[PDB]
Amino acid sequence: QPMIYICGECHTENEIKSRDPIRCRECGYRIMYKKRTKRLVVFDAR
Amino acid sequence: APIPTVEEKWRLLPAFLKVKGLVKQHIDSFNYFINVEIKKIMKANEKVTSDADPMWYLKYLNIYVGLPDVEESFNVTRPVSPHECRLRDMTYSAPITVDIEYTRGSQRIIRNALPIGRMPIMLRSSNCVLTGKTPAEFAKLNECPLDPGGYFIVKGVEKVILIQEQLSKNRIIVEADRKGAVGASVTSSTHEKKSRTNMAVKQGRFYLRHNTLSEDIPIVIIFKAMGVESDQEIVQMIGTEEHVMAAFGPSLEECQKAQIFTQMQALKYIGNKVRRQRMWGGGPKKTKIEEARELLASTILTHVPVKEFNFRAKCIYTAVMVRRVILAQGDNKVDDRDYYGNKRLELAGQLLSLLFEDLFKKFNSEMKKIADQVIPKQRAAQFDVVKHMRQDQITNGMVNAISTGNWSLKRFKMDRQGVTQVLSRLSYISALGMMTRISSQFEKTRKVSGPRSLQPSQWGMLCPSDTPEGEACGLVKNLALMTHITTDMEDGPIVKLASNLGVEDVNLLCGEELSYPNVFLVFLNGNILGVIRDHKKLVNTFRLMRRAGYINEFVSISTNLTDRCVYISSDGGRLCRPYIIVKKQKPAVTNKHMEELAQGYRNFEDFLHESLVEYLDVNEENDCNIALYEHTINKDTTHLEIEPFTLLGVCAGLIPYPHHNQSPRNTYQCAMGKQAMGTIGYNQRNRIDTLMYLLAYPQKPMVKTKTIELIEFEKLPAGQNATVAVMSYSGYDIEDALVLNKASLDRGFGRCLVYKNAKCTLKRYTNQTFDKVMGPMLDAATRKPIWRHEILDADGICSPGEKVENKQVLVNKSMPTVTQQPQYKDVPITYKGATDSYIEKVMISSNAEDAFLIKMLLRQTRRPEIGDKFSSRHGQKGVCGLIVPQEDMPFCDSGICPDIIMNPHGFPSRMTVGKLIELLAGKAGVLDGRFHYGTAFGGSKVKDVCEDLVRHGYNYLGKDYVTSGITGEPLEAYIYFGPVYYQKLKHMVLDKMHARARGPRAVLTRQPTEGRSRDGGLRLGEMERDCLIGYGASMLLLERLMISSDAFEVDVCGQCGLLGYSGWCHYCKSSCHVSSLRIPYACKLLFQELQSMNIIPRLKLSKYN
Amino acid sequence: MIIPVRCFTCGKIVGNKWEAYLGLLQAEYTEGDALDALGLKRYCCRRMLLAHVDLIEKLLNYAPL
Amino acid sequence: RCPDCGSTELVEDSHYSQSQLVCSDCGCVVTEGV
Amino acid sequence: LILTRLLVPPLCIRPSVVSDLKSGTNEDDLTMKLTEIIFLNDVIKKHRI
RNA sequence: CUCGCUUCGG
Ligand SMILES: Nc1ncnc2c1ncn2[C@@H]1O[C@H](COP(=O)(O)OP(=O)(O)OP(=O)(O)O)C[C@H]1O
Ligand SMILES: [Zn+2]
Ligand SMILES: [Zn+2]
Ligand SMILES: [Zn+2]
Repeated sequence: QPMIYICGECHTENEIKSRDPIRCRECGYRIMYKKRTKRLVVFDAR
Repeated sequence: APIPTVEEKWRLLPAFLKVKGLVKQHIDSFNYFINVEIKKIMKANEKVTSDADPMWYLKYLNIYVGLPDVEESFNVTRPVSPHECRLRDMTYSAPITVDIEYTRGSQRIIRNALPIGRMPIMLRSSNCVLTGKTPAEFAKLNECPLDPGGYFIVKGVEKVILIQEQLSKNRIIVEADRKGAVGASVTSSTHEKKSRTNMAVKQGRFYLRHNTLSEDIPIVIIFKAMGVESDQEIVQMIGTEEHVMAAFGPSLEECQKAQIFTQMQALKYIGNKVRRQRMWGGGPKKTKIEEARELLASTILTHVPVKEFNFRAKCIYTAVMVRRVILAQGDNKVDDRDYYGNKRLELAGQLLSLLFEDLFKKFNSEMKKIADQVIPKQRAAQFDVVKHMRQDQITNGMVNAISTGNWSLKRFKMDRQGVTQVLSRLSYISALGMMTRISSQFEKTRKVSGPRSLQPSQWGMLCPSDTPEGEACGLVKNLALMTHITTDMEDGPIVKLASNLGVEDVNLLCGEELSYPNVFLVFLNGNILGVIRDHKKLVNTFRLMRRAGYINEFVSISTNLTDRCVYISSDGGRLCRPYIIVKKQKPAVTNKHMEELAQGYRNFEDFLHESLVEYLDVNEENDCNIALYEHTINKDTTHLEIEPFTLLGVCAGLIPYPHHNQSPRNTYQCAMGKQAMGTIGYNQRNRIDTLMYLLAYPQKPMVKTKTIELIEFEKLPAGQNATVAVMSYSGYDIEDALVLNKASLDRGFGRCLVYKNAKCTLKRYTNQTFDKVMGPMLDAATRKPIWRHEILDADGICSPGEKVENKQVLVNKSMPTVTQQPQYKDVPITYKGATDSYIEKVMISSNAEDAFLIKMLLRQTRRPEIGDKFSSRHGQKGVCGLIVPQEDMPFCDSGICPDIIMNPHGFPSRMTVGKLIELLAGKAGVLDGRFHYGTAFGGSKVKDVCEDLVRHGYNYLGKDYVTSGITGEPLEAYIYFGPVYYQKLKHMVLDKMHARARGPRAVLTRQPTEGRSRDGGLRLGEMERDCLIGYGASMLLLERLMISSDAFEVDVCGQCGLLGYSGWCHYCKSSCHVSSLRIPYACKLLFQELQSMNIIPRLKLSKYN
Repeated sequence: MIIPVRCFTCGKIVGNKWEAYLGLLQAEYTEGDALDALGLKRYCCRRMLLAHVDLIEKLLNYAPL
Repeated sequence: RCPDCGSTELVEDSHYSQSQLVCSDCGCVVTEGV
Repeated sequence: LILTRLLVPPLCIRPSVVSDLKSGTNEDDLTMKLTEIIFLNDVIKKHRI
């Protein structure tokens, strides 16, 4: 199951599995955010 | 013929702020500490060796701090931005390295780069990566260009070392005691020892008191011990005035009553009055006279130096002290402690220097002890320090001291607390004003009087209005806009010039010359530099030399004519302020000079060098004559005020027309605006803090002070301009309440965002087992995650963009129970919250310890409602009492309906005319498309804005004809309409609302917990119980304090009177007399504690009849 | 952060008049006459446009991109 | 197991800061308070 | 008035917190004082022996 | 959780 993250400066989609040291290809930066969900969200204009 | 005025004079203030001012204090102090002071400390402790096995040594050669780096990479460093340290909850430090030479086996081995520690690096300092960077480069580093800097980052939190205030050392202080006796005290403190020695007049004669003497001894005996034996010489030194001899006679008689007439006899007496320091190891021949002489030479009056056992200078110093006591014993000229000429400010640099000296001394002592333990017994494998130089000592000491904020220096016996504080990120103004704070040496621990008062000495140095409203009122202060803190000088050329200027040596003359009316003593940092006649020439020459540049411009010279003492101050920590020099009723600064400054020909340093502007110390400005304005300049004026509005501080600079208000309103506004909601910085989106408040549509104020422009507040506004109409409406604005418009709130007015942080850690334990996150526990019935695990992604971590409800898991954390198959118990990170929140981002990082750090940034969008606190930049804090529809609001002819209706009744009691002037100026400015200025002691006048209003077709006083929205009929009175810069405060009813069911209880005493965060209940204090008693409501008091809080049923034995359990008495080994009894649980705890204390309470029960 | 769509008090559409306003500032126009040319008669919309700070581009400078 | 209806649907559901192990079928509060 | 026995109080007066996040527990001062007293009694007995 | 420390609010 492809778990995808975005690093803080490359902003490239990195697929890392469990228990992997947090890094990124073509960088060495170690802040790895999670992508936005695909589920629909309903908002109120109020 | 009015005196000409230099209009562009105020332009001198920005140029000063180009090099000094708001934040440069901490940065300059830290740069000096890490570039100069650390080398001095290492040079002081360069060589370390052990007594065992001589010819072995460890010599330090040079020390470096380097650039900030992270040790995450395996034995490799990597450049790290401060924001990365913020996100990873690590410290922003640089490696303390040193090059050394030592001896392993009598062969010299040298290391050229050997790490020994880590320095937490102050942001924007010399070594900080952010220095010398462009705003684009700041954006690449995820740091706001407007961030003040000057604060440390430790374990992810921003700590600021507050500027400490303390009394100056090595100064004679004449003060009254508890019994009214006028005594003296001097706290002689050198680099090694601090000792406060006192002089008392308890029985009409003078005794000297010190901590090293068993009993205070007569001053004449000390005089005889210090070399001078003739009584006539002592009397000459004290003074030749008749009343002086009359006062000092009893001391001479008391001395003559004893047979003390030689130096040896007085030394023997003192040695008798000496106390051994807990059997000091090693005895150099029943020492006594030698002990007394050593105490006189070293311990007593340390700051006064004896060259080679020649107490002449110390004799002169103590004679001067006696003379001051005698003179003050008449006219009650008792010196006051609150005078800031005697106060000194310690910045971060001096504190860090002391801490690093202590830590380096401890490190060297540990190394020497290890050498002693290892070298003489081990093997032919020669001991070398490199195998033992632990590097976590200095780093851990620095990190713990900065983080916890408590400093314990045993070498100085200094136990300080609250040195560092968490930087407040409520707003840009909050951080900026906290960056310039000053803490007092005395704390709000007690009701003191004097320091808490606003002394006139604070002029130009400290902000008068900015002080925390509450228990710490007056004990926490803020620096003025234009101020500077001096550093230490070399003190050499001062002595050389003073000697060359005719100051006679003190040793050359007897003490009688001290009593002459025209002879003036000249001091230097508490040391008698000498004597002089015609002190006017000396002072003028010294000031002229300082202006010329041969003397450092921060060296201060002042004259005290009452005591006839010329003080020369060169120690650091003194407050200074630039002033324009005035010579013969014409300022040195001309229009041409300001034109050159504007064109860039010259800077502020050029003004300093050309004898146009000079720094004045508090002590020096005591002797000068300062004119506020040009028209105030008279014949006897020595200086001119650069700009009066620099008197106020940074927070007080936000107030428009602050001189038109009452001072408590200004103080309240400073406090309120420290808590104002608004933007933080340009990187506020990437930043993840524990609590963040943002405004949806911030707007820069319509009436802006020049201080706002200087600090670039308009780039990061913290409020919105609302069309305020001042009238009474619906009676829902009785006491400080205000009415908000429903349409305005529906259109985004006051819309705010609250960001909270939820962080979790997945750490690997000592056993090779680690915390792991399960995927969402899918419900087999529906093949969908359960409601609790609804928001979780496939990896068990909640995904950004979804909304979180109460009691829902954000991280499905499960952790092992062992430290054979591992057993995992669930400790999921649930979201406790009254309202729903949206996850904006999820940050996942990994520390060097394999600990996975996860941070969720929850976002809530809140609309103003009933109970939301609103301020008006004038201390008129208010609560939204009612939200009316737009149609119900009154409207003018143009159709404008106000956003905020504020009650007029708040004005007469508080006299906030500044708010009215601000409203008028804002109306005029928005009408003509201008930004009016509400600068302190200036700004746009009322006449100009009235002319602008009449030109634009509105009433010249803002009052406008208004039709009632409800009845549709015109109002009988004109209504005061205009735009006012209202700011929303962080105090929200949603966060403050609390309700408590039965809930949880405390284990020790089974009563509800304390705080809202812990779902605690409210507290019936002692006064609430007193009021209930006064009402006489016995049943309600019983129900509140017993039934509803800690009701319990115990079993009491009616025979022994002790407490049993389960209807059985273990003491009596019976169950016939055991009876149940209702009781508060706290009373049972008290009874059991008393039983444990051998205070046995025996209860004699009886029937209720 | 960004220019509000509606004026807070009256409710006139002011969001679409922001960038054009900047054009008038990119031209030689003063603040007052530019506001007059944009058609903002009552002073509330003039306060809306005049006192607004454009933080959206400064924040976008820190955007991921 | 629930002491009233004998079911095994014991759910740990905290209701307004009150930890509570309760039967999910008949709502019988098995245990409460921590 | 002279104590030769000490009534060590129940556990309710001296709550103990199992901080499983580390290898230790939070104990109040009374438990440590009692531990020191028992240790001193053992030390005195050993010295007498 | 306990404890202390700070910063607030009033
Ligand atoms: N330390 C305290 N103890 C008891 N009550 C307090 C304390 N601090 C604030 N309060 C509450 O706040 C109220 C104090 O307000 P008060 O002093 O009358 O007006 P104010 O704060 O001077 O406002 P102005 O400056 O006059 O506009 C009264 C009291 O119930
Ligand atoms: Zn990358
Ligand atoms: Zn009994
Ligand atoms: Zn409008």
